[PDB]
Amino acid sequence: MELHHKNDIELKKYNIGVAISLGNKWFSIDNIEKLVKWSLLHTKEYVIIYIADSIKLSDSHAEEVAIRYGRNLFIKIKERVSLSFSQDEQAKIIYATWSDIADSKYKEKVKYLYNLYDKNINFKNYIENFVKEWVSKEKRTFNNNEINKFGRYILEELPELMVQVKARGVLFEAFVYPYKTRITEFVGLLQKGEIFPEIKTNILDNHPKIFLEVRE
Repeated sequence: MELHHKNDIELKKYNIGVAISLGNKWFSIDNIEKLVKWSLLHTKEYVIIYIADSIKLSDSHAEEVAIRYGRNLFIKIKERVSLSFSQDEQAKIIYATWSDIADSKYKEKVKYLYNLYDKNINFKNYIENFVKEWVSKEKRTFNNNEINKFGRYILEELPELMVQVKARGVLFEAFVYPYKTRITEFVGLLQKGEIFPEIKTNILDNHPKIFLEVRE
């Protein structure tokens, strides 16, 4: 389990976030645990564990995920960690729920995306196509009202992937993830302003989240 400048991680200049995709088959407890091992070694100081995407007891879909499943996932993770790591390692690990991340400043960026999603048909159309591709991987089908529902849900997590955000007071500049996805490619074009440049102009600050590709 090693990372795919190069010298910045081996200079341990960044705090590392472990972005978990709930329900993704790769994110077993063992792989999560190995991602936490790697991050504790290479981090500046803290390791942040959080729920990244999710591909009605709340008006927020990420908040809904957090309370239906993210809680019990975090509990299993804490159990495993308390057996696999020493006391001094565990004090470096922060469990960040959706609420910890989606403070007032964060929600402003989401609402900007929501606004763009309704007023700008090309953004809506492009976001909608994202969902339609993910559906086609499945043996399930979805209607256009569902496809459009799930596109809004991406916008809710889109700022955390692009911008450096605090959680429980802690800015984490980098996050580990085992593979490139259509999402990480899109975020890279956004950050560079190569696609939908009004997004960069509005909700980015040239403090881009560093994506570290770490897998076995």
